[PDB]
Amino acid sequence: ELQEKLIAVNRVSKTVKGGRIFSFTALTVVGDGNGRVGFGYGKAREVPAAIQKAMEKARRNMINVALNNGTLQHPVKGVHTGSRVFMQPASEGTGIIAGGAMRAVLEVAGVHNVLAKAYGSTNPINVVRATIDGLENMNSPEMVAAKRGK
Amino acid sequence: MVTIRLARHGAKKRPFYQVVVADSRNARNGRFIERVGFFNPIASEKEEGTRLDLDRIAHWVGQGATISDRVAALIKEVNK
Amino acid sequence: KIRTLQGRVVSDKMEKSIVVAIERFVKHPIYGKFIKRTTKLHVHDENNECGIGDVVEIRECRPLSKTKSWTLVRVVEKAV
Amino acid sequence: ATVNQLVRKPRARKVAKSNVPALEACPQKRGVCTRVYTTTPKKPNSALRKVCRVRLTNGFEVTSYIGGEGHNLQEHSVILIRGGRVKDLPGVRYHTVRGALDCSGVKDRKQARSKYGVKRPKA
Amino acid sequence: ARYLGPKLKLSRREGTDLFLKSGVRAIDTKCKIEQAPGQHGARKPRLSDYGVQLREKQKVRRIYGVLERQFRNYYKEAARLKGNTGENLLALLEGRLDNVVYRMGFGATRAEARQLVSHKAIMVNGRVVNIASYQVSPNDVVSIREKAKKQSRVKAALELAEQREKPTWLEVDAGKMEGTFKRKPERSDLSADINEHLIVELYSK
Amino acid sequence: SMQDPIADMLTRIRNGQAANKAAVTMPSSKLKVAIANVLKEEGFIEDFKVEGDTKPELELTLKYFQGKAVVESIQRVSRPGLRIYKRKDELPKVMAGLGIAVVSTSKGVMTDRAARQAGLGGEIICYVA
RNA sequence: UAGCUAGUAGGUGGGGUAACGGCUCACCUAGGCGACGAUCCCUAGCUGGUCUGAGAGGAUGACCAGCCACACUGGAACUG
RNA sequence: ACCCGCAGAAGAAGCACCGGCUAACUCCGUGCCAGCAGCCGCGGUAAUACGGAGGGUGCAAGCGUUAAUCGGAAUUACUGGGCGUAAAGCGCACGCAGGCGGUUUGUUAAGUCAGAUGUGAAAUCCCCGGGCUCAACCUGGGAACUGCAUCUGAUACUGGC
Repeated sequence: ELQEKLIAVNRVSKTVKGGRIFSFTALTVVGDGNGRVGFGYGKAREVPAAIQKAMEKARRNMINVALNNGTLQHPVKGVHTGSRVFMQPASEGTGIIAGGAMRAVLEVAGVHNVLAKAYGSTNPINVVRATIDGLENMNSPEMVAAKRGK
Repeated sequence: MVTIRLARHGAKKRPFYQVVVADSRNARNGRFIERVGFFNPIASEKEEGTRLDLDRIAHWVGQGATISDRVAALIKEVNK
Repeated sequence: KIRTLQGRVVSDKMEKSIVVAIERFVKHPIYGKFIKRTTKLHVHDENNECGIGDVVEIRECRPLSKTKSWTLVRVVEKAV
Repeated sequence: ATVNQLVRKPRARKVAKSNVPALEACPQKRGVCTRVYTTTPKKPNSALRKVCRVRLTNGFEVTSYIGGEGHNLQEHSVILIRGGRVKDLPGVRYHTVRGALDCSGVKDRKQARSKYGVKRPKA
Repeated sequence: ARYLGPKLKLSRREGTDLFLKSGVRAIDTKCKIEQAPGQHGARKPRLSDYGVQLREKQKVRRIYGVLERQFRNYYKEAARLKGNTGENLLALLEGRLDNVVYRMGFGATRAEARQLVSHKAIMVNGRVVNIASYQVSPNDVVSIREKAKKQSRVKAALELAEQREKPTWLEVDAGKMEGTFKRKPERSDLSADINEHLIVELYSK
Repeated sequence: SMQDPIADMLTRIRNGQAANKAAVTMPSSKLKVAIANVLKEEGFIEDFKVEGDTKPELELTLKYFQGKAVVESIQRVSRPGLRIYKRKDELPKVMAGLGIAVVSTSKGVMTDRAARQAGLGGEIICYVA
């Protein structure tokens, strides 16, 4: 029904004077542990504001994961700039497989029986945009009157 | 040309000896084409003593293979 | 079956034997494609039927001479 | 690249940061020590660092690094020389081993005694 | 050497008695029980959060008496033969001979149960065993050697068997100093203070 | 020129889908037609026709289900320098089984499903989803 | 470093070896080889194998099996 | 071997680490100096970073250091890279050897694939089991070396004609 998680936090770089700026950036995720996921980035002064702008973005989007035999319905490509992500299905009764930062997204989608490669930037705020380009590139047929599978 | 002889079955200082069929020339390490039992010179009152394999020897009995001095008493240490 | 090849005569300047070039295929060192390679060898002949540009059939024999193991069988195609 | 390339040659690769030719492929050598000098270090810090000039007993001559609560060195008394990365000073490759030959350890230590030399037993 | 110094420190780090130095009623013993160690406290940083699994591994290592080099090998065996690695590992350490001698009530603590193995007092299926890593399997019979059955520290360990949860997977009788390991533990049938959903996420180094 | 039949046929189709074309036309051959004869059997096309006698052209009609697209991947992967050859079990399971491989065999052009049923191996020509 | 060259290249006798072949003593002709790097110079035991890894390769050559040469050095011959 | 005695706890515990990544920390000395580190960095009177000191963290009969070689470096891109500019398209065209080339019906079966024989020892990583207390050592078959040669076939596709 509902799963929530925190992935990353980083202070804004800017030397503004003299001193540095007090703006922070945050990345959070939402899902159901059954087949759905949503994500949010946010920017504000200090972490207790930046994390809430991120949560309020993550609580405004939801995408379905195409599943078969409890794993991905097919291998899929998803790209955003330097994050050139490929996601592929794994074997029965498996979960490691998943580790690193990809575990934090698969933990809210519910499916650790999924293997990924980034082929470039693993930068958390940018790789999260490439994985959802892959979830928009997931096939759900809508073809079974002519083509095989399911 | 093959004879029935012994081969070392590992185990440091602890002789078990595998009984094997091989040509009686060149080095004695390997060279064997079939295994036919265990000589077991270290067993005493055990239900797993000196053993033969009555199928793996069945081509090599009588005239099939040569018999060596090392195994000339094997037929009376096995059961029988 | 016999051990034979076909190739072109490339020099007939010797007293009896001739020089012949044969072609074969070999693999590219990383992209695996077949590419063509020449082999030029001396061929044993005592009949003197051909000259340069002609194509002949050859057989691999016993060693015939110093670094020569192939003999001429027949002419296959005449230059012009 | 085009699909016919890389014929009759392998790829060239890069060398694993080898830099100590005066060691003759050995882990260490002997050297006599001839002079001591001071060098201005890089990046802003209230610091200056020292180096020594070393002739080796194998016909070479190099500049080597020194430290470990300061230095104890003297002319021609003989020390050990080996590779060590710096960082601490620019243009330098070599390091001086402590508790060996004329080179001292560290005076009075309660922990880390397996590093940088420690006093001998008795009394 | 085997642990050394005071074991009660591990029971102060939880705020609950961890079954350490247990005898008779296992209560009070004027040992600073249910009181925190130190004085600065108090007021502590709330982990990385990666440190939460490293601490959960610490509990299982201190309870079941094993080191990191062996814990990594138990994880490798638990990641096999169906079911999740966290549940399989928590049942694999339960199958140790030193833990079974403790669950059979012949030791009041795992330190004195492990002493019976290290001093070769334990028998399994008619063979004498001196290894605490020995695997106890379904229908295996575990007992104390006949001229050691009357030694009084084993009789003093029976005072805890009347106070603890009877382990649903094994059966024992002190009138013969003999017990049997009936079945492999199931997480639906044995409940623990260990977080089974954290000890799966390991390695990660 | 017609130098390559596959670097034509697959390219015309893949670009024809980016133009949303119902049918696409090319210079015809018994290799291009032997591939269309597999695409029709597996349901990717609803029609194909060959017209022109001594200058024949092949026009094939893609079978759409709802709105856009009929092929989710259409690649050669093989090369004329070295072609991809596979033994009777080594046939690829394209897009983890959501697609197919098309095989050249001594019994003609067929699917990896039909080649495996015939106990055959050969050369891969198309990887399709 | 781009050229190397009178058993170098083909032929005829008689020897030699257990045996094919210039392996060998002597003739008669002018051929033959080099970019897959011949020539010239430097340097050298090595394969199956190992460590890493989807796979492969630079380097390595223990195991467990193979394998080129040497016994101061430069070399030769008999017995078998 | 394996088992049994005499002596008395008898002779038996350290190594690296304690600013950050990195679990463990606080109290003095020094005061931009001197000393410290893998990298970032520390130091002017509150230094968890230097010296001093009590405890603590992690490993343990070992613990740290290091040399060579791989690996992260998808930072030599076979698996799996680029050339308007940030680093690379010859000044340009012609061309011998090499590389590449429309289409159909015959024909060949080299390349490709299929039915088998022979072999790739001992092993590799892996699946299941055995002789000895476990283990080495020794196994006893799987999975496998996807190549190389022969025999018997297929002819779509590629090449020869």
